[PDB]
Amino acid sequence: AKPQPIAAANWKCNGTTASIEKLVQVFNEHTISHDVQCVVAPTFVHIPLVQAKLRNPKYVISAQNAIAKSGAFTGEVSMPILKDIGVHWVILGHSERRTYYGETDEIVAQKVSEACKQGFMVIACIGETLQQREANQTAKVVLSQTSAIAAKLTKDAWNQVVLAYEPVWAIGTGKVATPEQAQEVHLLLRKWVSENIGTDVAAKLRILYGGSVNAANAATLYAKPDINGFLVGGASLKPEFRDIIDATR
Repeated sequence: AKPQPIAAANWKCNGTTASIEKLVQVFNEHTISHDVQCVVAPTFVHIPLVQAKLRNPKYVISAQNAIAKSGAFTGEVSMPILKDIGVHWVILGHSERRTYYGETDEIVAQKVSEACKQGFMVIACIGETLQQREANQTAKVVLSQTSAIAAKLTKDAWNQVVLAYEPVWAIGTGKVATPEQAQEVHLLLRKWVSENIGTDVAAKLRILYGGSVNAANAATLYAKPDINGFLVGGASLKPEFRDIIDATR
């Protein structure tokens, strides 16, 4: 009944040629025997290296960010440029970009809309801060983030969308959400999608959890009915990513 799971490696701003070659070999030698979409998101400058070395058939390569259009945007990489180089997945609205790099709900929504129009699969990130959770604002926050994205999408565009719920207080902190905490948010997100977008859209939508996922906590998170896989930061730089993938069996 669950849709196809996703196991996504957000390498963030990390890697050398040598370390990437070693880790890609690890990923290649791990034979995956179930239906799962694996994703690796290296830094922009490492995309060609990963494209040349990654051969595991369960994997696609994703960018960690993009802007919508080419032009006079020194330092940025656009969606047409990624498409031309063969990258058709992108992570958008990651908490680090919302916090450090000026990505408001509306800016994220515009990027997601443009990526969908350009044929990308999009991992769109949402999630509340510790302060918002303590103020009992978790649902209002994640639904505001999601509805801002939804307002710029047609119903058919949702076939390209994957949501990643990452409580900000769980990102890199060693304080993973409990299975109950994660499931509660995934449930309310799917209910909103069901009632506002469509029951069919909601049944097919992948909602991933991220924030301190590791190989030992992944299977119990995946056992929850509304969790469809993981967006993985620190543990995706390590060979234990193999067991995180296999925790989606």
